[PDB]
Amino acid sequence: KGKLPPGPTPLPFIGNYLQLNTEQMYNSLMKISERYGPVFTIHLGPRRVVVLCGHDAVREALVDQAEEFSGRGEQATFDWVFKGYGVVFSNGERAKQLRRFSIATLRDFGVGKRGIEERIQEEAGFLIDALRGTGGANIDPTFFLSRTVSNVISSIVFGDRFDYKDKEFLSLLRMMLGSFQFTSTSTGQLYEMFSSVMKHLPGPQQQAFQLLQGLEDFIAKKVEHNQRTLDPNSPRDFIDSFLIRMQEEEKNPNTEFYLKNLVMTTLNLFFAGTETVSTTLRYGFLLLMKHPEVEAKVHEEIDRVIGKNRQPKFEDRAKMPYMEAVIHEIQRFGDVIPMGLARRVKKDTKFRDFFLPKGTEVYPMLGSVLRDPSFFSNPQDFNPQHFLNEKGQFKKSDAFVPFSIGKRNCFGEGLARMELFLFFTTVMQNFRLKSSQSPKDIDVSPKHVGFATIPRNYTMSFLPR
Ligand code: HEM
Ligand SMILES: CCOc1ccc(NC(C)=O)cc1
Repeated sequence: KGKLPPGPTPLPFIGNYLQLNTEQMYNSLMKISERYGPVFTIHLGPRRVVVLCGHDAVREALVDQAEEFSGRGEQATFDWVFKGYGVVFSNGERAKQLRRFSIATLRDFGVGKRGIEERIQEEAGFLIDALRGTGGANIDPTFFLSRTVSNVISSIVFGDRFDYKDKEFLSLLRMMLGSFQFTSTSTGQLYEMFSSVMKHLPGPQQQAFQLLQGLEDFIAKKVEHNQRTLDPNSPRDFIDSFLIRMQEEEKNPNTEFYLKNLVMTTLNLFFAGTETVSTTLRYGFLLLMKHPEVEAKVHEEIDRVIGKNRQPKFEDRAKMPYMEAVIHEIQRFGDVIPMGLARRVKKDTKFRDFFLPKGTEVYPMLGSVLRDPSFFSNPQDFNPQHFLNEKGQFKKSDAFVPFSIGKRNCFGEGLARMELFLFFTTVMQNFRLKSSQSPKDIDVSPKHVGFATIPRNYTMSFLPR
């Protein structure tokens, strides 16, 4: 045919807005999928987007045609601050340069290595201490968990951890959580469509912008302090590395290594390295209270493989298939980034006898892969067995795509995996969880779904084992 994928008919400017619910974007698009197939075109206001549903559609595009689908599309709320600068929301040579440098700098600062392992273990101990200080009292885990995750990437980017009592530290975390939650609301989803008007209008979007601006002002501040203390022979952190790279590139008029990219790349890492893991942890713990028998089984393995005295280390995962299945199932159930992060085609693309013009936006529906009925027996349930064979051994899935796949996939994946393993395991080793509520009545359905999947507010207690 050589045509754009089929889809419902758009109206000028508003696009397919009347055919969609902004409170439930994922459900809206999946419903439209039922009629037009797993590869269809939608109009998010003025934005023309090809939607890829289910495993085969997403993998075929994003891996089998990796280079063709490896452009970055928009996220309107985040583009408000980044403006195409920094590593995440950027394109071509910019994205290429920053991605290469960031991957390399994270390694030099210990990621994938012993150095960051020791850093995560130290921070996990500070979490345990904090959770003991609650004295088994009913509490909101939110910022306890976010504090601990954040201090890991903070270590890499700013040179050291924040004090848990730093009021500015909690301030930044509130900005992150707030901006994130916004993008998952119906207004955040409306904004994805009508940002041309809405960025200039009053509303909840303006407050979202203010939190993002806060985060920007704080990085800009940390950079200035690093510049006026810089030893160009001994970098303390990501910032100093980037500042040093900037010096070496000072006579290259076409460099990507300028101040704005430094500020934005550093914001990307601080944000990405905090909020997704945090959210996964919070959702994980509530999932576990809803399924206390899963927790029982987690406990059996921890006590057997690790025992009571030593701290979990990363290699313990090799001997711990049940824990590996549990964390996999949390990432699968939680589905933190349900519609991925928008890609776009780099040049004129043929895909499944559709034609996709250059610059075409693409929604890889990661949530529809994580729930694909061809890969999971009961996609709607929480069930570690999804990731286990008959002998109780860990079973990988091609449908396991929470970090996405292809050329612009998550490069924090390894860090994220190390953190989820060590934080989950050290908490579970030290505490049993208690809900303020009866396991029968715990609501594990999402509070919001949009750009992210946000779980419902809850309190709990950590009782010593
Ligand atoms: C459970 C935790 C995490 C999840 C579920 C997650 C998910 C994702 C997803 C879905 C993308 C979009 C990739 C694509 O376009 O296909 C992404 C990109 C990205 N993530 Fe993660 N992430 C997690 C943790 C992290 C961490 C810890 C970092 C810290 C460095 C990080 C940094 C990034 C960056 C810099 C990108 C953009 C890469 C690019 O555009 O080339 N993420 N992540
Ligand atoms: C889709 C990848 O996950 C992310 C990555 C970055 C961000 N936010 C910022 C400000 O970088 C939010 C979510």
